[PDB]
Amino acid sequence: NVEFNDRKLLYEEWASYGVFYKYQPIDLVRKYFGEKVGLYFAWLGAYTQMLIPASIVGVIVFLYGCATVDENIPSMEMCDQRYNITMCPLCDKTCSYWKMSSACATARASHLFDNPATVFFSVFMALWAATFMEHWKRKQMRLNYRWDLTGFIIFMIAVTFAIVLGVIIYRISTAAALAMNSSPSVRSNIRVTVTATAVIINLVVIILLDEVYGCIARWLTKIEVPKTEKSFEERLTFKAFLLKFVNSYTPIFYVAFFKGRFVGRPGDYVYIFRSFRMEECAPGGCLMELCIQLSIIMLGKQLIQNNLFEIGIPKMKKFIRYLKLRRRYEVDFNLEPFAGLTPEYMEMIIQFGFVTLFVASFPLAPLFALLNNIIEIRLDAKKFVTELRRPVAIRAKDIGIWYNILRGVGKLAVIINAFVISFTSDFIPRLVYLYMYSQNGTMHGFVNHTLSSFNVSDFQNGTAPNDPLDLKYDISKDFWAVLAARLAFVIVFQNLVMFMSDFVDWVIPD
Amino acid sequence: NVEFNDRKLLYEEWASYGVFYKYQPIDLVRKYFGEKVGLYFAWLGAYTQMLIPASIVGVIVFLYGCATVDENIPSMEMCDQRYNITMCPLCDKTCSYWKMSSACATARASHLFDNPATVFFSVFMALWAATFMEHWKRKQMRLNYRWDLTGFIIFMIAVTFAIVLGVIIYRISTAAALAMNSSPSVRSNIRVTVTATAVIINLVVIILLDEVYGCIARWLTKIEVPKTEKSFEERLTFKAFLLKFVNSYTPIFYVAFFKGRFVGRPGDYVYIFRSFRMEECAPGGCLMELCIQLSIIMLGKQLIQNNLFEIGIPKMKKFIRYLKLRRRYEVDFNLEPFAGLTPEYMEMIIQFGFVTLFVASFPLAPLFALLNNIIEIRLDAKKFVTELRRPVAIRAKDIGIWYNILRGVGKLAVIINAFVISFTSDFIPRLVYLYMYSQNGTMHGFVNHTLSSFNVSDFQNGTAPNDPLDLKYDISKDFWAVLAARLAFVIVFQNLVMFMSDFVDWVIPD
Ligand SMILES: [Ca+2]
Ligand SMILES: [Ca+2]
Ligand SMILES: [Ca+2]
Ligand SMILES: [Ca+2]
Repeated sequence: NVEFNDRKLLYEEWASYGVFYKYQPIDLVRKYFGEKVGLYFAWLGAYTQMLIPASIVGVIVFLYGCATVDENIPSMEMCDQRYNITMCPLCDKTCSYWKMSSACATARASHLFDNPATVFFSVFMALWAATFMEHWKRKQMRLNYRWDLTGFIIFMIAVTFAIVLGVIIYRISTAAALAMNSSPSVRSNIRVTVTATAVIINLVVIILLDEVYGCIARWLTKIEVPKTEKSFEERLTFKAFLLKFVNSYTPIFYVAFFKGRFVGRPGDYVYIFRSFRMEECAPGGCLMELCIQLSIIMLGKQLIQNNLFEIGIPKMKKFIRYLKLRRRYEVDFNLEPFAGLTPEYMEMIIQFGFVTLFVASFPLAPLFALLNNIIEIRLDAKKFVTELRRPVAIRAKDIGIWYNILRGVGKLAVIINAFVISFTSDFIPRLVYLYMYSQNGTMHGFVNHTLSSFNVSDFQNGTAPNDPLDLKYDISKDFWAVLAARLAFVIVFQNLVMFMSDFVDWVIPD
Repeated sequence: NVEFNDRKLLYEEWASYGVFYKYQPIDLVRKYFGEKVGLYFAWLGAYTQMLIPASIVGVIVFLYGCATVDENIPSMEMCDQRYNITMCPLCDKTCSYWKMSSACATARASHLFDNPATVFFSVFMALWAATFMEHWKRKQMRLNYRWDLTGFIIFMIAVTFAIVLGVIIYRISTAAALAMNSSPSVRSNIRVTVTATAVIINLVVIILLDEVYGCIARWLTKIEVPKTEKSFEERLTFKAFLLKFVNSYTPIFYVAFFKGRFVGRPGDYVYIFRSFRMEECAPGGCLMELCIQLSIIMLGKQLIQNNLFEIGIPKMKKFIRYLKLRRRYEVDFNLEPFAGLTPEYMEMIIQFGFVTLFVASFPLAPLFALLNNIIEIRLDAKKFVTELRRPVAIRAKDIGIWYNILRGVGKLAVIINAFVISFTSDFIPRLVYLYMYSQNGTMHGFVNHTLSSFNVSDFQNGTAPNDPLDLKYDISKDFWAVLAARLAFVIVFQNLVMFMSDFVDWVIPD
């Protein structure tokens, strides 16, 4: 019914602004596009429906930490005046009050969720991800039943990856190049949109850099010469992912663990509380999650930015054919062949890496990924009727070639956030005990404000340099206190979660 | 050929003291006993052949640490005079020289292997175990090919386990009951055979306690009423193991981590170096591995002690029938039906738990398990011809019901020893750095003898109480130094090994 299959997909697949408002059609795609193309959406369909429960919990989190501080303002004023020492050696009557508590307005949306909301939420995602991956494993068996009733050389890349890990250099350059663009020496508007430049300065850059590799790995496999032609994508995707994986997440890891650390600068409290970009960004504090929130914020939303290119790039090629034009398959000769399925999943799993891996930075991470998918489903299936004049109807099944690859990213989901979730909200649940050991417990966690902050910082240059207090040398050893505690979490976390996650694919897959 | 099948198994299966001296027969059992009974031995066959390479490495270890100290005596005299302070506050002119270095003769076979030999060897076993489990996974496919060419309610147990974990109490009782038996207040002969009493006092006890559960879980499943009759053993074995698992390994965990720790006793160096069983076992030191070596030593060898009961218990029932006797299947009416396959594997996996789980205490652990198997194979198959007059010839395949269960124990193999391998040989590889930081490295690890030992002990009551030195309160914080390091190992270990082990079932199973 091409008068219908078009229009039924023309008309039951052009919601294109939000939901269809009716349902989600699957089986009919299985008749028109075959098995493979349809089995994409049936995955992309399940990927959305599972975000909803976890997405909503995000809004339940923001409402938590906000309303956990919106009503009795518990950790605002005590938190709005812990930074007000942060520039004391910097004041010295000269440049005294510039940004001492400037972190406060920036400290809120971080310092609002950490212990109860973030440290919780990751445990649901990892438990969720196993729920998801276990769910799809079975739901794939369902549609597998319907069709099953109706089925009648290597070291060269190792140098290439090390090439990619030099991309950290590339982020640093334009990060150093924020000065030549606007140079905002302010607190209200200069903090945000200063880094957001180099982000958008850079986050554009990876985009053009992305399809570079697609011509790279495509030929870089040809040196391998895979015997079975069908297994070419295996050596293709498996190469194509790892490239694009570390191509994308790498800046975040630089802004996740490495940026704050690795800070060697002598000179004590006389010499520390000023030496920071020549005192024009934040003499008080960094609050790296803000940089970590933001840079994911774009990447969560830049999946919409580049999204229009998915419709814009193909229609833009019409300018080429139309230009040659003035300067039933008859008209069908003037549209690109499909040749594009792995980019379809590939857009998703680079999205899936954000939902699960970096999930203790901001809990709303599922939510932005849910907004795109409603567009992502509606854009793509649009692109199959609107564009892609030649469906192959390959009519294979069994998406497992990705099922490991998506599942593997689930396997990373526990270590990474574990360090994220450990090294940012674990001064507090043990700093109850150094200071408030006598009669000050969980109702007295608002006591370590000036005490824990009386020193240089909280990080590696936070506890070591305390010698001129009383006399690095004789005092950097309380550093060993927490750095066991940070560690002690992970050995508690990944073991439980990897076991708790072991529940889900233990009774549910059967 | 019953005139041959008997005699061929009568004669090619009564080596019964050592090897057959010829070969190992498998396929013929597959003809006589069928598929199931034979597929046991084909497992038990592979379980031995894989111990040999790992067994030998054990002897290569003892030879290592011994000959690493047998020739230049490196860590004997320096180690024979670290304990010679251990009773200094205990001497005080009254009861001075009793057992100050008594640990020395006991310290040798422990303090001989630790850093290079033990910390190595576990990495091979875990890598070995995955090699084994990966090997059998494929070798099972081999014999699977031959036969495949020729195939033409729950919370109640949770209370029961908690009942079992009270068995730690049971070990403590007769452990307290060593005084009423001989009471050896000596160092040469009193140290060993004092604990060995309560071991043999207890290690007998679990034996009679074992088959108690077999009547327990057998009925305790009947309340479940499994629908499929064949899946009864599943709810049977899976219950039967976990009971017998924690029934056996539990004393070791008490003597592994919990015994040394949990020691709260105030009074400083004036009050510490004596208060130990009223000063009659070892005022110097514990060296818990000795207790840990010994109690495994019996259990490695008690698989031979109870072994003769496997032949002794059945023939002992002949005293009952013969007594009624004087006080071709004709004579066949007077022998017990088989009804015993799960105990067959069950003897093994309780053995396998010792090879892999507790493998950093003494590396020879595979070796004692290899001596039994040559007897275990020859005893059992003897028991099928000699006894068990009624073979069923069930003629199923596919041992996977245990393949998880044996593999699961492999999964525990990495955490447990990791703490064993961490909390016993990791003062040393970082105690190079507190004391010998200037010009004393790996060639100067013999410098921390008196220094690291100058304090109370090395354990939790080893570093905290140092206040009367200079002034628990002000000094228990170097405790945080190593206790990060102990932790830092595990988060390094189980991740690598679980990945390194991930290699083996990644190219080899295919
Ligand atoms: Ca996108
Ligand atoms: Ca797309
Ligand atoms: Ca035995
Ligand atoms: Ca036996």
